[PDB]
Amino acid sequence: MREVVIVSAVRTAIGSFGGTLKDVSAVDLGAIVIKEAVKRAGIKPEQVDEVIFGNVIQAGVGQSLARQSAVYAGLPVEVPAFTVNKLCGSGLRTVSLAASLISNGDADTIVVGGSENMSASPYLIPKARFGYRMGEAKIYDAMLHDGLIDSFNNYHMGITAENIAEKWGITREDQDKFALASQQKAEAAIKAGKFKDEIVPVTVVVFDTDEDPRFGTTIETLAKLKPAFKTGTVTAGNSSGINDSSAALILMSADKAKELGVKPMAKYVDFASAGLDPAIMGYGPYYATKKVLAKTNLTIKDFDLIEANEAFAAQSIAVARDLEFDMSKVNVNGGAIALGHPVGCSGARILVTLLHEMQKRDAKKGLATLCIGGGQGTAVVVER
Amino acid sequence: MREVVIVSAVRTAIGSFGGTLKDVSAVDLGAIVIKEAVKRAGIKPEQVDEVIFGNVIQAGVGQSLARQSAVYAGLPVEVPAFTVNKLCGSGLRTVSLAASLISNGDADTIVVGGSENMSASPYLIPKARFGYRMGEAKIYDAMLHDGLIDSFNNYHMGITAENIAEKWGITREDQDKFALASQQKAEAAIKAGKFKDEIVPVTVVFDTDEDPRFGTTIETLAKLKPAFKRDGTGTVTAGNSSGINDSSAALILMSADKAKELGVKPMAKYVDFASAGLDPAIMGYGPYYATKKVLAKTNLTIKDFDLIEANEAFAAQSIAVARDLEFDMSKVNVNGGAIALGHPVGCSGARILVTLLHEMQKRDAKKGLATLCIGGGQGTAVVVER
Amino acid sequence: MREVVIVSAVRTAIGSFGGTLKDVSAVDLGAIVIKEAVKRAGIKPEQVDEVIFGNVIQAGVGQSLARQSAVYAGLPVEVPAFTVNKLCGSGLRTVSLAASLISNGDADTIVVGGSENMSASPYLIPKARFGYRMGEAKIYDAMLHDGLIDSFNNYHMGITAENIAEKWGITREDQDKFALASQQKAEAAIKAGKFKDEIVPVTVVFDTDEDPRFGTTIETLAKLKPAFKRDGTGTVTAGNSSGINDSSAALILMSADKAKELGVKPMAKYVDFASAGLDPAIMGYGPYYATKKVLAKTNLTIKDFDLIEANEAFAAQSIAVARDLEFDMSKVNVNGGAIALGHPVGCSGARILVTLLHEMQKRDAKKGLATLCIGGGQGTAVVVER
Amino acid sequence: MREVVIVSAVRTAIGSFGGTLKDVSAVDLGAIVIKEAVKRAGIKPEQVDEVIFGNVIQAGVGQSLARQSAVYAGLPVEVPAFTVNKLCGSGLRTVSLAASLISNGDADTIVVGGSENMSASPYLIPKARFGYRMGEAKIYDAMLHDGLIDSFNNYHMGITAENIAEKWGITREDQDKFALASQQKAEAAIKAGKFKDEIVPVTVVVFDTDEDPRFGTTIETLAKLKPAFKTGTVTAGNSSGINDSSAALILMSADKAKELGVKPMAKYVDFASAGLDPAIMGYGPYYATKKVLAKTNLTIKDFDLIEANEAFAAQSIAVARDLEFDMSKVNVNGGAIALGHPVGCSGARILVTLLHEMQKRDAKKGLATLCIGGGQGTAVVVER
Repeated sequence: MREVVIVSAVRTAIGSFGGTLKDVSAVDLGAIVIKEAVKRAGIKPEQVDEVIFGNVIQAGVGQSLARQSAVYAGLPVEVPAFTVNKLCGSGLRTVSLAASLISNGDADTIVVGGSENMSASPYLIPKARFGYRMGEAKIYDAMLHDGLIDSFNNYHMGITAENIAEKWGITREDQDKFALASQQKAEAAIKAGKFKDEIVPVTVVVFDTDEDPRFGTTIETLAKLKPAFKTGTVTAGNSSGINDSSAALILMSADKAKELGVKPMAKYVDFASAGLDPAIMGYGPYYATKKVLAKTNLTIKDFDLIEANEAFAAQSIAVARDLEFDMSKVNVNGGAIALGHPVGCSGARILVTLLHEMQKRDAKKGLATLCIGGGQGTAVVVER
Repeated sequence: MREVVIVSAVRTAIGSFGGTLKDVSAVDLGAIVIKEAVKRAGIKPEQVDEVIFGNVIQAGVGQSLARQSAVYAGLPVEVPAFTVNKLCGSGLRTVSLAASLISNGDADTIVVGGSENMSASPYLIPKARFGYRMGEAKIYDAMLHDGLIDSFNNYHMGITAENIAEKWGITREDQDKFALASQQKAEAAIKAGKFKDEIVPVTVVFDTDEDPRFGTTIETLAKLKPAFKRDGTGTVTAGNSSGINDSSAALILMSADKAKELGVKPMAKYVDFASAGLDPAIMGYGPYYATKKVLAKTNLTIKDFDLIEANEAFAAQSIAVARDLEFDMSKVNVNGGAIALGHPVGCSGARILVTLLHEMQKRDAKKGLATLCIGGGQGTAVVVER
Repeated sequence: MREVVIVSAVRTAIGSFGGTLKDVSAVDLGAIVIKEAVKRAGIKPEQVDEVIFGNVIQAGVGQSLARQSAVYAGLPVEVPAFTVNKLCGSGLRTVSLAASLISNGDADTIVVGGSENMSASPYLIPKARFGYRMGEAKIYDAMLHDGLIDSFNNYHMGITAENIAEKWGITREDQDKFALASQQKAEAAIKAGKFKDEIVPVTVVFDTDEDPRFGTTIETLAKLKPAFKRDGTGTVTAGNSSGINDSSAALILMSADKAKELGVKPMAKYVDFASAGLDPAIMGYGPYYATKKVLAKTNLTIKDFDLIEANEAFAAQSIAVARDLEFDMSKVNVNGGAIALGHPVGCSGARILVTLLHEMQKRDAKKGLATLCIGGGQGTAVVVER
Repeated sequence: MREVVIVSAVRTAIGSFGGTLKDVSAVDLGAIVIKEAVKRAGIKPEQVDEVIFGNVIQAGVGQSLARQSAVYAGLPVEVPAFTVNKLCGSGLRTVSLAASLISNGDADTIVVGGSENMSASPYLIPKARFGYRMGEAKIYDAMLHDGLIDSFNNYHMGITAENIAEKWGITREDQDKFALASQQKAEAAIKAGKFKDEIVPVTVVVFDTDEDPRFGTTIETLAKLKPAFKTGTVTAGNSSGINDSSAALILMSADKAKELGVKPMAKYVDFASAGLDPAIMGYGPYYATKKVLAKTNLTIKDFDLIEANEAFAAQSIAVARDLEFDMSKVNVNGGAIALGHPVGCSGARILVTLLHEMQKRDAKKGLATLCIGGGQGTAVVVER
């Protein structure tokens, strides 16, 4: 093995569904963050060995996004690239993969991250090729069909949250209280400038501020909302949204960062992925996190900051209780309920957020983890 | 770093465009080969640590194919999985990635491969969400738009074959002759039983590659019309291109340590890989750069390979590559290649490796190369050794 | 008021669903029959004063079919035209309308008829304009949505046939026996050359009705499964319903005065018409009301007709009608009906009239009735006389 | 022959494209005006003998609109109905047809008119049935494909106006001056309440006022606009719009109006239709009007009011010059440039407008005429 470091990390502000980044392609969002990450690391484009990038709703983006974003970022055509799809886990799995390839000597410098434009995703017509012959037929929303709908059970991932709420005893009030605190933390962090260092502006009008948060959210406001997916408890107010954004990081061997005089943001320690019953996919962080702790001989007390993606309050609460998070150190600047869940990006997005806040607080150790549609979880530990 | 071995390798026969596997989903084809791969390895399902699988035209297959296929194959829900898209390279990149992960200690046993159902791929309506407002618009073929059309130049990958025929001076006749040999070798290989070991039956009982055109003659090929250009300048035809096809393939890589512990007799040792980028406009030449690079990593030359699988996307790109890497053509695609057999994009990279390993065993061959060009301007390669 | 005569009558043979005319547009089929109708009348094109033509599934045919067909048929651009949509009734309503116009002095010579290409009809995307925003949606078959599904009940017109089989107590066996006779008579009529005079060839050389199922037996019909209900309650099948079909038909009506002036020998005199509405849920019974009404206008009874064409949309509705109007069945659909020949919706009403006039001439018959049921809950009828 | 009278006439306000009537089906608009026309004539529903109704973009309205609108209007199911498609001429051709049927003794009472919702029209996928096999394909806008595009020449009807502008020497300035006067007349008529008697409200918010007119239009505003269809001169400012609306009238034999004590609004005199070269379809009113004058032994001087549909300024100007209209008596309350052109309705719409203004002015004779896509024109003369 060899030591791996993270040398730069950047993200766009997160667009709302049908919002300010609705007409900026996933490809273009990826290009902006790849270019900017290279700039921030102070290396040459030619120094990148590979690009590994998340993208989940691939329908209609054209050939393999990673390759497109790399070239339009201005990396040489000589740089090879591939696209990862681990659903919600995509952006964060690019990180661990890269660290493994560098550790094993297969590369020195890899650009990682993820891009998703859920707004711009198309509809699908399954039998346009050989025809329907007779009778009405269904067109599908690619973002749901290839993303947010569990393919095994053919229900929304919202139902997986209700399953967890039921099975873990998580009340509507608890869910809404969790949501409120995400909105509160997010509004305070935005106005306090916490995200200024990590965000690259996009000109569409200069878009530089996360727009999904609902400032002034109250417990009463949340309480009014109707369950969105079914007896229900999971609403659009206590669930992440549908969003458009990208994020990029650069991993390097400690060897090559030294040679080039590149100052690392943090050390990559390790990762873990786990599968579990699709019907409770939201609990996957439990298994992932446990595994990475057994690999690293660590404990939850050893983390100064935790980014745990907030797909749904119900799943986040279940995770937090069973890993026994200290919630003072979780998602300190807000989480996905407020900020958004651009599926193929989020995993990298939360790592970008973690790293910059780790710097501001001079934290030692850090955990990023999130649930994955179809029944998975993945986690990464960093240290400074 | 640790040694990595290949313990099993299996594929479906390759369906034609709108042919016998047109209604078996990419997901189901993947399950079949993942299932059989595990069975052939003599391993329990719970032994698998991860599934890394290729799938290029992902429109309408549902959530990430790798996880769906792994679960429908009977692998425990505890096994994590993800889907790789390096276009035509996908299936072979799953192999090199898994090797790096096992070598780095991040796993002991990984299922890899790829599945593509090009026939079942949908059309797309880009502005159905917020509306077209007024006037005509276009719906797109997912297989072309997300696969076989170069997204930088917005022309078909067949034009890249044309760009290469122009710059390397590869005539229509040279292309047709390469295509005839590919058809001849596939016919003899099929009739000689060469594919019987590696193919797993699919009851729709489909067990024979159906895209080959038995009795192909040079005159046959000369009658066909340029498929991508017309206007006089064309040389690439349906007869000297790979087809559009539906198939899956799977392999199991394992640390040498874990193999020995379990008493699994490996098929072969994984040696190394390389990937390279180049000008998208001549993407077909990617094997050259990828092969030169893996050769340098392994300290081998082309003479060292008993058997070579170089994927036949287009005769025009395969000829440029063979010339510039100075292949001994008697050792290349000995059982026929994609012109004859087909090019199920996300599967092919794994497919050619299963074909290579089986021929290597038949021949007691010592060293093997699998390489292929990649839409967008890339190439990847893997060396194996027995 | 003035006398109106029919001077020419012609149809294409009837194409099957996805059959030989599937790629000849409704517009082109209309041009063919309008062309030949004029030629058969021995009239110059410039003699035509108006074209009134039927077309039901208008989605994607372009601007108003009547005008397109009239111009492509070589009629002067000066000839005005419009398209009638009374669903299944359309082609026959063009006839009665033109008669009223000529009788009222608003024209001397009118081309009438209908054209339907059901095979070539498109699908619809209702919210493509302003967008679906989120989630699954439906695309609709134009032929069902704008034709064969009752828009008030949103069930298929086949259910209306089921409603009638229930209320009139018409068994599956009665339906199958009516269907067998229709298949028998069409086979004999075709082989006897009965359709040779009225049919105009279309080179795609299509000149023979292709929907009939020669050698139909009662056992054949009994094997088929209910097409519209299932759940046990079904009796209406593909074998005892009309099909989905593609064809055109045209006729030329003229004042008796203008006919004599020009020396045009008429085929027949137009007598009168009636149209009626009823409960959409039993739309198939519309002929009863329409026929009772035209009988009252003309002071005739059913016994007075030598020949009857009652369109066979569904055996179930045709049996109810025949019973309640007390038809002499030996005089009905003597050359077979729509179960055998097909139901190209916007054409059929004209089609059955061309078939009637030709048989009337063969038989030197004196009086004739053409009637058919209409989706939405209507019926229309026309009496003619030689 | 027998005398025919018009006993009632009514229309909805005309919706803008994507405007207030975008989600009120053509069927429903037809039902509102049929019901209201019956009410205004003071007859029973059972007294209607037949419904003949215009509808041009039929794609996706379901089975034959005339029949649907009749039943949902509350006319007995016993009433027979059929739908006419003479493109732009549809609504007015229903009138003449009906008068012929009544004159000939085939009916006593016919409801006529037209309904078009252009907004709600769908897109078309030609080969969904037997499939596209491979490669991109086109979806079509039904309103253009089955309506506003000349099927012979495969160009917009806008090009037919440019053809006329070129061939008749009609300048951009002349076109824009014509447009301005339509807007001016329309704004004045609306604010003056001229349309209050003829409009039936629709609750969607009570919609009762034509919304397409652009109040405050200036010659300078028009002059700024860019040609819309090609050297060009025809803009969206000097062309009718795309619109949603319905209109209904009731024709009766003089015999039956007498029997029932129904007070007629006017006498139907006669009509004419004409075909001409599709490429100059806008000039069809010339031929139509000439023919109806030869039938009625009348002259343009004999009309106290003229409604000449304003498809395009260029065609309207050409028509007006060659028939030598006195433009003081044409479209006195504004025309389609301001008000809109709901294709299947317009022909009936202009007759509704004509009749009510004929009443207000106590005019004796009246002409309604309009051009028809695909190369036609149609005209009707009424008298009080």
